[PDB]
Formats: sequence, C-alpha cells, structure tokens
Amino acid sequence: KTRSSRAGLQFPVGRVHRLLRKGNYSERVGAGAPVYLAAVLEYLTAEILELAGNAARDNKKTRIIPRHLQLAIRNDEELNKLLGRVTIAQGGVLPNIQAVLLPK
Amino acid sequence: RAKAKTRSSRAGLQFPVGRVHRLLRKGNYSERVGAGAPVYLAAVLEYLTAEILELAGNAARDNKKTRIIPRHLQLAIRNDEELNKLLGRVTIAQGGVLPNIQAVLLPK
Amino acid sequence: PHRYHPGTVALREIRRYQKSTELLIRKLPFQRLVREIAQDFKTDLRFQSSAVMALQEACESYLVGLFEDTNLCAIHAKRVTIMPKDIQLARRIRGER
Amino acid sequence: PHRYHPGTVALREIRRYQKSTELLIRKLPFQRLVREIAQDFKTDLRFQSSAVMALQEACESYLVGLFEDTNLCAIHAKRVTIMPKDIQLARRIRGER
Amino acid sequence: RKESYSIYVYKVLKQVHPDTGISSKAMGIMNSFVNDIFERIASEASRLAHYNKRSTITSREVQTAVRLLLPGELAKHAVSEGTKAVTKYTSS
Amino acid sequence: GRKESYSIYVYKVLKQVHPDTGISSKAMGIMNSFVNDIFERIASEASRLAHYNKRSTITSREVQTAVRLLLPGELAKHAVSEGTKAVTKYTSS
Amino acid sequence: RKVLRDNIQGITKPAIRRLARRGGVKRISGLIYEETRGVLKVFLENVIRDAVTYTEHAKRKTVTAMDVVYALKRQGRTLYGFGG
Amino acid sequence: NIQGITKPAIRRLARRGGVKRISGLIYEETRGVLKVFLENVIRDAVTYTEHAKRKTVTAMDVVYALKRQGRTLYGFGG
DNA sequence: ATCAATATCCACCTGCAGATTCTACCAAAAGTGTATTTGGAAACTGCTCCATCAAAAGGCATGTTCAGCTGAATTCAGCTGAACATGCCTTTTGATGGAGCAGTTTCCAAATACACTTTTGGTAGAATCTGCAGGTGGATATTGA
DNA sequence: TCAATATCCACCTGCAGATTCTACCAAAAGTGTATTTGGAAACTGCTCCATCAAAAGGCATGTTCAGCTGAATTCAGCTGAACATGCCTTTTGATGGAGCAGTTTCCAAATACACTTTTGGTAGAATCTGCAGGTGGATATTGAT
Ligand SMILES: [Cl-]
Ligand SMILES: [Cl-]
Ligand SMILES: [Cl-]
Ligand SMILES: [Cl-]
Ligand SMILES: [Mn+2]
Ligand SMILES: [Mn+2]
Ligand SMILES: [Mn+2]
Ligand SMILES: [Mn+2]
Ligand SMILES: [Mn+2]
Ligand SMILES: [Mn+2]
Ligand SMILES: [Mn+2]
Ligand SMILES: [Mn+2]
Ligand SMILES: [Mn+2]
Ligand SMILES: [Mn+2]
Ligand SMILES: [Mn+2]
Ligand SMILES: [Mn+2]
Ligand SMILES: [Mn+2]
Repeated sequence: KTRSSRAGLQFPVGRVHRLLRKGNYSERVGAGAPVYLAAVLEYLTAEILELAGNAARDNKKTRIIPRHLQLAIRNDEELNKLLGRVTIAQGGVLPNIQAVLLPK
Repeated sequence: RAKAKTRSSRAGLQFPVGRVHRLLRKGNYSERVGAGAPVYLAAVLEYLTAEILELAGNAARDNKKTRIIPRHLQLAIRNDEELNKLLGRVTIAQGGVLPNIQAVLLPK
Repeated sequence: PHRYHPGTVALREIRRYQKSTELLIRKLPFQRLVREIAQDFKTDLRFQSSAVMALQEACESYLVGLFEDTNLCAIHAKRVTIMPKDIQLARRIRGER
Repeated sequence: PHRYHPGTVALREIRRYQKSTELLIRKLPFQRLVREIAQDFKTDLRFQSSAVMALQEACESYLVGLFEDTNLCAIHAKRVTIMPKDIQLARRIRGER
Repeated sequence: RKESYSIYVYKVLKQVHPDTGISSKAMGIMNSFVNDIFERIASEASRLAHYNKRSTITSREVQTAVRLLLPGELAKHAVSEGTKAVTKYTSS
Repeated sequence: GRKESYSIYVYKVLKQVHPDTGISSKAMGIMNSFVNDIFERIASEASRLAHYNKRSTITSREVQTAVRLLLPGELAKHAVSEGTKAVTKYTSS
Repeated sequence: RKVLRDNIQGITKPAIRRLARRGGVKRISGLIYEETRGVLKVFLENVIRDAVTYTEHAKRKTVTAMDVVYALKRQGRTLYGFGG
Repeated sequence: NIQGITKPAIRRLARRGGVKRISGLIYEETRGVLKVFLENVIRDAVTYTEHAKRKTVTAMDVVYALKRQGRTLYGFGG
C-alpha cells in the first residue's frame, strides 16, 4: 500500500516526494516524479553495491568497506565519470605505477 | 494615499529592489523572503556592476575609446585577480585574451 | 630576396591575434559543422543565428585556453613545439580525460 | 651488509601506500595546524573531532591527487623526480594559479 | 531524529548480494552518494521547470535531468528503470 | 511581448562611475549575463543556507553569508559594506 | 536539402593555427591539426547534445541561444553575452 | 605549526600518488600548498559556523565548504 | 643470459574485542479519503524568423619548394636524493573533571504574505545623435644581411 | 650601417549602431488584515577542551653511494616562410513556410485537510567478523659470473 511497493521499489517514494516538496525545487510536484527519482537512485545504488560486493568477495570479506566502493567506482568508466569530483573517505587510490618508473 | 517612494530610492540604489524581490520570490529559493534581503542583493549586484564598469571604463579610456566593448570588460576582469578569480570559469564573448608571450619563446 | 627566419613571423602573429578579439574560425564552415552534429541527435532542427554564434564563441574560447595549457606543457619539456602528447597531458590534468 | 639500490625501496613504498587507505599525516600535528589556521578567521572556535577528520581526509586526498598530476608533469619532462616546477605546472593547469 | 537512506541501501544490498554486509563507514559513503545524486537531479529538474515557465516538477523533468546528468549506458538504464517504475505505479 | 533586463540600471551605474563613457550593445549583453549569473549564485547559496539551518525565510543575513562565501577578499568586504549600508538606509525609511 | 558530411574538415589548418597563436603558441607539430579536430569534435558533441536535450524538453524545433548557454553552464563553462 | 607536517608524511602522500623520486625542495613547497588549501576550506567552514550562530565547527560545515569549492567529500554526513 | 644468497611480501592461522546485525519501543511520517482548485495542454492563428538559394568579388585556403633551426639521440659526471642505522622526542593513548554549547519547548511581538486598488517606472519602437571603423600615408622600429 | 618589411600613429568622416524620446501599461507600491516565525528564558546532558602521565614508535640526523639530471654536442628532417592559383567564404536580399508566441477554454492532476496506520530511528543485546601478531613459504633484488 506504500507508494514504493506499488512501484516495485525498495527506495522510499513517500520520503522522496516530501524531500522534493521541501527542498525549494518547485511550487508543485507531480505524482510520478518521486517514483521515477526513487527508481533512479535505487538503480545507481544497486549498480555500485553490485561492483563493491564483488570486490569485497575477492578480498574475502563478507563486509563492504569504503575501499571496495572506491575500487568499484574508479574501475568503472561511467561511475568514475559520474563521480569524478568526489572524494571517498578512506577509499585510497587505485594501484597504478607509471611504466617509466619500473626497472628495466 | 501617501506618495509612493520606490524601495530602490529608499535604499539609495540604482538597481531595482522591487524586481529583485519578485525574482527571489518566483525563483523558488525559499518559502519566505525578508524585507531586507532584496535590498542587500540589489546593492551587492550594483556594487559589483560598478566595480566592473569602473575598471572597464578605465581600459576604454587608456585605449582612447569613449565606448566600453567586450575587450575592455575582459581586460578589466583578467587583470584584476579577485575579479579574475570570481569569473574564473566565465567566457567573455568577443573578449579575446591578455597579451602574454612566454619568455623562452622570444629570440636572443 | 628577403626572408624572415622561422619563428619571427610566428611571433608577429602571436602579437596580432592576442591583440584582437575576432573569431578565428570561418563562420559558414563552423555553422555546417554545428548543423551536421545537431542533425545527428535530432533531425529537422533549426538554429537561432545567435545560438551558432554562442557555440563558436564557446569553442574558440575553449580551444584557445587549451592551447595555452598545451604550450605550457611543451615548454615544461624544454620544447617550443606543441605536440599531441602536450594536448593529452593538458587534458588529463584538466579532468577532460 | 645488504643494501637495496636507490629506487627499489621507493617502488616498494609506492605499492604499499597505494594498497593502503589509512591517513598518512600524523593526527596531533594536523589538528594543531587546523586550529592555528582557524584562529585567523574567527576566535575561540571548537571542532567536532569528525570535522577535523573531514579536513584531514580532504587535504590528504587533495595532496595525493596533486602529486599524481605533478608526477605526470615530471615524466613529461623525461624526469622521474618531482620538482616544484612540476607542482606549479599542475596547479596552473588545474586553475589553482 | 536524523534520517538516512541506510535501511534502503541495506535492502538493495540484500537483493544483489544476499550474504554480503557493509561497514558503518561504507554506509556513510552510500548515504552521501544518494544525497548527492538526489540533489543533482532535483536541482536540474527545478531548473528545467523554471526555464520552461512551469511550476510543476514532473517525471518528464526528472527524465530529462537524468539524460543531462548521467553518462551513456548509465543514463539509458536509469531512464528504463524510472519509466518502468512509474508505469508499474500507475497500473496500481 | 516585453523582455526585462538590467540594461537601464547598468547604464545608470555607468554614468555614475564614468560620466562621458558609453557602452556597446554586446558589452551590455555581457553585463546583463554577469548580473544574472551573480544573482543566481548568491540566491541559490542563500537558499541553501536557509535550508541548512531549518529556516523558511531568506533574510539579509543569508545574503550576507552567501556573499562572504562567494566573493574573494576585498570584493566581499566592499560588497558587505554596500549591502549593509543599503539595508540600514532602507529600514530608516 | 543538401547533405552535411565530414564538415569537421572544414576547420582548417590555418584556422587552427590562428587559434594556437592567440594561445601563445609559436611552433606546431604537423599532427596537431587532426588532434585538434578530434578534440573540438568531442567538445561540440557534448555541448550540442545537452543543448538539444533542452530544446527537446521545451517541445521546440529550434535550438536557441539560451539552450546553448544552459548546456555550457551545465558543463561548467559559463558563457556571457547571449542572454538577449 | 606547518612544519609539524613532516617530510616523511609528505613523502608517504607522494608515494600514494605514485611518485618514485622527490626533490629536496618539494617539502616546503607542499607545505605552502597545503596551507593555502586549508585556509580556503576553513575560511568557508567557519563562515558556515558563524551563519548558524555556533562556536563549534561541525563535519557538515567542512563538507558544505568542500562542496562549494567543487571538492565533494563522501562519508561525513552527506 | 643464468645462480646462490638475503630481505620483504603475502596468504593463512587462531582467539576475541568489538563492530554489525538484531530487537523492540514509539514519535513522527506516510497513507487515506474526501473535497476543491488550477496549471498547462489543445486548439486555433497571426507573424516572425529561419533555411535555402542566388550573385559576385576578393580574401584566404591550398599546394609546393626549400632551408633554418628544432627535436631527438647521445655521452658523461657532479652532486642530489635514497637507503639505513641510531637514539631521542613527539605523538598516541589512556584517564579525569569540568564547563561551554547545542539542542529543545513555549509563547507572543514582530515580521511577512497576499488581495485589492492606484500609480509610475520600464519597455518597445521611433526619432535623433555620433563614435570609430576603415581608408590614408608618413614616421619609427625591427630583422637579416 | 642599410634595404626590406611591419608596425605605430595621427588624421578624416558618414553611417551602422548607440542613445534619447515617447507614451502605454504591466508591475511595483500603498494599505489593511491574516498567518507565520524567529528568539528570549530556562533548561539539560553531551561533547569538547584542558591537564596530566607513561612509553612506544616514528622522526631527525649523519654517512655513504647509486644513479639521475642537466649540460654539451651533433644531425636529419620537420615545420615555417613565401608565393601563385583559384575557390569558397562573406554580405545582403529574396521567398515560402515552419514554428513560436499569444489567447481562450476547461479538465486531469495537483493541493488542502483531518485523522489513522505504518514505519524508520534509536540504543542496548546478541551475534560473528575482522584483525593483531606470528608463521612459513613465495617473490624479488643483489651480486657475481
Ligand atoms: Cl509526474
Ligand atoms: Cl531581511
Ligand atoms: Cl606526440
Ligand atoms: Cl623546480
Ligand atoms: Mn568616476
Ligand atoms: Mn471558490
Ligand atoms: Mn489557469
Ligand atoms: Mn586552390
Ligand atoms: Mn613555387
Ligand atoms: Mn634543441
Ligand atoms: Mn659516480
Ligand atoms: Mn514616467
Ligand atoms: Mn582604425
Ligand atoms: Mn541609418
Ligand atoms: Mn520497522
Ligand atoms: Mn541489564
Ligand atoms: Mn597483520
């Protein structure tokens, strides 16, 4: 009976609607707008968690940490593009050593 | 009926306080706008405008022009470090660039 | 028969174009470029004339700025000649790649 | 007595710190720095500890990124050693100068 | 009380990786992420509405805003999901 | 259909700072762009400030803070003086 | 009603040279021209993509100056002079 | 206190940044740079604190200050 | 090229401190059911602009030749910067006490919203005004010989 | 010092572009209720801050040396300069029609409001996972043929 369940979403449609209404974005908010926005946030979230979870499994951790989020993000061209100006606290950087610096 | 004084004349300003208030009100910045906010904003916009015109006008005068053109605005902005900072990501159409040639490129 | 050394006319041209503000790409070819690209996103689009001019102002401003950065990179490598790797370095540090 | 060649341990350290995520500046010195700087703007300020930590995360992230760009500049000049002029070039192309 | 997106992030995590957890700090990062993207899309949608002199943010503004904000494939899948959710919602 | 712009005000200010100086239409177009730009930066920062502090009102206090965040150095100090002076004269009636 | 093709080549070597000159460049490798065409093309594409998105959103068939200004703005390259 | 940022700390940061060899002059240069960065951020942070009529600089003040300087930070209250 | 001989990683182990997940209570949000408004779509429709086409002159793109000087490749050692062993001091970590601030609630005086009615500043052309763009030539520098 | 060029630099005026003039009318301003709100009082527990202390481990220092940087040198082409050719850009006007604005009318969609249900935040308990050290084997680096 929640708007989220009606939309087949985990993310909260009602909260998103209230946040649109209170964010000084516009005088009015249409009914589909928070459904759509919630859907998009949920999708991007699932994408990042999918990759991060893979990295956590490879590191044989059951638990995702910032490092895994950073690995997931920087190794994906599109996520990295989307989050280009973003600093992930405790994420570190990708191991990358310029070829010229290596011996031989 | 008392004879109207504009909010701009009340504030001692050239920029239009009433218009600014209406623009704040209809840009969905906030549910309420204080009486002094459009005054303050109009005053700041007016000041920054006067600053750029002052510098640009000087540029036009040094070049013996009575008319300010985009070139003079650009000269004024890029030669003033704080304005250049403020407008760092701004393109001035028909502004050109500052004459600057790297020393190593010159002959000797 | 008179001949300037290579670089003397180049320098003269730097002074010339740094003093002026006119658009340096020919209008009509730029305009065809803009129309070709926009038609590829959506067909039968029109353009306000000033929209093409906004695009040209923006492009030339961007390219000129890019060439400034590229020039600093060439000089850093003890060169006077800009090369593709200079452009690529500048763009990498700009965040463009 | 055993001695690695200059650069071998450096490479080892690069692998090590690129693999790790911990803060690389010592806490008490950074915190002291933060408070010193803050006094110059407004006085008798307190800090949430997490505010100090945010500042340190931000600074170290900024410096590491700067050092990446700086390194690309050094290599561009066919050097393996970063120098102030590398930092200066990177900061100019970033728009910081 | 302070609200966050945590329980929803955890729900989505359990969907894509049923046996995988998340540290307190990685959850902090996911929350920042959701607030950031929300703010980008919402404020772009607001600008779209204003530019076109509308007082309503509709799913059309959100869709366009997503086309402006997300690169490539990401935008395509986002648009697909949004559309799908709105359709499912409208059906019931 | 009419369009509003800042042209007449920019011109008034111009005549104040440089009484014998004119301005081309394209330079006036750039000044109009400038005013609209700075307007949007200040107003949207002020809006953010108000939201952050759970107020529904944008006041001269938000505008001032926004100005201190957006303008460098002396530019901010002089803008703040002008703003302050205008609000006090205005409240006087 | 005449087909637009390969117009990136209309951006000529001497145009590109003038642009580098205004950029303070004294000497130019032969490979720059093609490189510059690629760069310009990417740039124009991105800007025009966003511009047209605004045009589509407004249910218009005409790209306006403002469409372009908004597209540049959204990409962090604010352009002055075209709010006419 | 800027000298409290030690040479091996700066070296470690450069290492994470992929740097193999470091000029003796870098350390001082890095300090100046770091100082400018911190100044700018803290300036805005304090402005936020003042605006909220507080005497305590919060994580959020720092986050908003970083955001407005185009350097979004995740994890501290975004 | 390969081969002994160290030095340092790196995967793996166990036993628990302690992060995370689970639980359960409860204000606060979300949902619901009606009732009412209203923003904005449709549908005409008059005018702008816009796209294409056309002409014609000359500005400028193009292609070519030739050689100045640049980039690239190389050689060498002085001296910078890395590696390392030592021992001292700054930072970490742990503990305590206290006070300075955020964060909350309640209640009005003050401030803002908003409709209705006047009143005027701002705008769109139209009329008027006038910089400066091009068009000259002569004087001063600069370049390369 | 002299030719060959290029660049200043002052001068001149008519017309494209800027400014001023005019008069309607949209939008501000005045006025008078209606609604909100910000902030003073008076609290109340948390975080911070200040101080104190021990001891670990990381930094500062001095010495030695490997090798990188920068200077010096050399040469083959690449790229700039100069020129003739001739095309295509630039300017400006015509033409026909697509597309925008502008206006009116009227619902599908959005807000408002009163009240009930449902949920998400929160802080301890319960659960279980990283991680601190330690190991031994795996991978490299060094030095020497
Ligand atoms: Cl909708
Ligand atoms: Cl106010
Ligand atoms: Cl190259
Ligand atoms: Cl240097
Ligand atoms: Mn003056
Ligand atoms: Mn009614
Ligand atoms: Mn209506
Ligand atoms: Mn030809
Ligand atoms: Mn020939
Ligand atoms: Mn050379
Ligand atoms: Mn030696
Ligand atoms: Mn009047
Ligand atoms: Mn002239
Ligand atoms: Mn005329
Ligand atoms: Mn629940
Ligand atoms: Mn108990
Ligand atoms: Mn361990």
